Amino acid sequence: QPLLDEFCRLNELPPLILEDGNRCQLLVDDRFVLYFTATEDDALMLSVAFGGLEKSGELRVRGLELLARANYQRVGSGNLALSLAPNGRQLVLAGRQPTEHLNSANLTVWFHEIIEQTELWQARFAMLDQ
Amino acid sequence: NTIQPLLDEFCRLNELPPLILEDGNRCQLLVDDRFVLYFTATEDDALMLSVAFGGLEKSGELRVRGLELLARANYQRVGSGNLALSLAPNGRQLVLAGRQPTEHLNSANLTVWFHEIIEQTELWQARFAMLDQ
Amino acid sequence: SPVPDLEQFRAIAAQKDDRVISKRGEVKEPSTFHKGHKFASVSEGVLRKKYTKFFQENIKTHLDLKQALLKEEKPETALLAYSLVSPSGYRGEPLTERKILEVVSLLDEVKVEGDTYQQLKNTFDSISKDPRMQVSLENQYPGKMDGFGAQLLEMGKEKLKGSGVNAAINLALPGVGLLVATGRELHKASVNGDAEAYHHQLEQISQLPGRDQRLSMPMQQTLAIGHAMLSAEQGPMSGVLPRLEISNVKGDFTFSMQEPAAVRALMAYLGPKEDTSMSSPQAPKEAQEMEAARLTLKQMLGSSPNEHLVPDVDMPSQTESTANGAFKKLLSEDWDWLMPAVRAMDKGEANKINEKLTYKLPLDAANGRVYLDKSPNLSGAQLDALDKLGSPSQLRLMYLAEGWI
Repeated sequence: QPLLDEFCRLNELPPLILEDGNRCQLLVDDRFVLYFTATEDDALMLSVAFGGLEKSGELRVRGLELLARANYQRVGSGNLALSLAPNGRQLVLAGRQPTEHLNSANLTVWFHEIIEQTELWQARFAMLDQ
Repeated sequence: NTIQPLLDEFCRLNELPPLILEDGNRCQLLVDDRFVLYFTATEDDALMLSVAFGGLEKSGELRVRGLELLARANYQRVGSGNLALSLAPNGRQLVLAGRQPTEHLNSANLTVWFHEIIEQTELWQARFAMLDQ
Repeated sequence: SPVPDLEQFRAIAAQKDDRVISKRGEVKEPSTFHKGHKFASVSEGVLRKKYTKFFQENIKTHLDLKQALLKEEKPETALLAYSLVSPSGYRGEPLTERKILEVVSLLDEVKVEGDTYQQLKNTFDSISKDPRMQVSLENQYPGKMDGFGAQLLEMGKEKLKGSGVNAAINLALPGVGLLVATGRELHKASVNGDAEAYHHQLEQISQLPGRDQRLSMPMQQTLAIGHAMLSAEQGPMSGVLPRLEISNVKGDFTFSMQEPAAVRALMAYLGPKEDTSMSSPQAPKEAQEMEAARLTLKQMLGSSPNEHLVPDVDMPSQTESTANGAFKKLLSEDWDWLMPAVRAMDKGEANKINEKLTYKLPLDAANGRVYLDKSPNLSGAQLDALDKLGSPSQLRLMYLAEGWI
């Protein structure tokens, strides 16, 4: 369960100790918070909130339209998906993978992919205004 | 033709009619005489379970209601987490779809997946057919 | 002296809320200073350290923007444009591409003529002290200052003895009480898809002769598309409006007129008729200042001191309610009828609205010309109610486009 220690030691990443509810967090480029949560189903769910949606108006509708059709494509491995938080404004990108098929070199591929995809959706949702 | 042995055992294990890929790509299954489940053998060695159901309105408060439902639907997903609700390219039909690499799949975990997409389809379909209750 | 000049701020200016920082002579997004990604582990020591680290550059970036402005323009011009971001900047709030776009757009306006925006800012500074405006913001901003106006109502001379402002406060406590109750408590994202297209017509109406564009068009643009049209992306000029700098018992806040909720809060706060208690010469000089500044913006949007506008049922005078329904009839039946009807009323020719707005479609005929016409078919009672309105206030038309009356 703390097998990530090879993954962080592999890529020079600060420690990941899952405490007080087996949750561990990482900070990406001072802007995003990555969440390494352990499913009770022997899976590793990566989730990162990456921005906000407009509270009202046509800007919210255009973002709502963008969110619904975005999950139709394969956005990412581990069935990565776009979602809106219960607060009604935070955009959440989350996906999960079973730990048994998760070593360290494959984590790095899944780790960079969520980062690269998190960057892309932060930009497209901030580029709605046109 | 790669998941075909897995599909064969999965069908035999669940007393299901045989699912044969029509030239090694896609095949469909009529579930409970109610909706159709699609087995898509993509090119990148994965299995895609996908259901298409219902339909949002062309515009108006009801469409935005379904959009709000679509946005919240994929947050902290239950069970496997190998499913995602989305809107079809036609802008109306809803799609419940997930994909897994074939290496991750055995006959046992496929049966668990197959049962979740069914119970999720019946749930979301009823939920979206009763938007304005 | 590795300070970025104004051109590097103009380059990053965009209608986006992405944080930028000034560092090593350039200003851009913090991630773009390094080719790779950088990572950190959260913990009680680092989040308090990371926050101090962010707070310290938001201020440094604001001051580098201020320094860049001061180098390129006269200090009076540069500091007027910088005032938009100064109070929020001092609190560690982040400088974003939209704020820079606002500041740079504002600077391009006050460069040529600064008296217009200086009038607006002084007016906005006065209404920022008004509790009525402040509770109105609370209505549009759930979470920011809940219970400010309500728990403000339980006060008197013992709690607030003062003839500098606390005399002005007490005089507004009735208006506060009316203003907290009215509305949906949040109002609403009252749009039908057409409410975006309605505010497009108000834009044209704002450009009619004798009608204000400096205040109304940025407000109408924000309600339609979510933000105003800024200069760098009378007349609308820069499209930048002053900030609502709110300081009260609940905290220190800054509200951008580019936020729809802020426009709606100002809108409701400008509706009611002149509160003669605060406008009284015998009244506290502060109360005089807040009410006079409120009637100034109200009059800018065509709303006379006599005009009383409150969100109701979708109270208005008998001629008002019939006029509002005539406006709704024009809006729902055609796309280009409201503007010519408002124009006819502006000229006192409201009785000619039916014939003026008539569309004539010639058929093929003989012995003369046969036409097919479409007319608004406003009843005689509706034409009279419109004529009784004189020049309809842009504020009332703005209330209608939002579905408030």
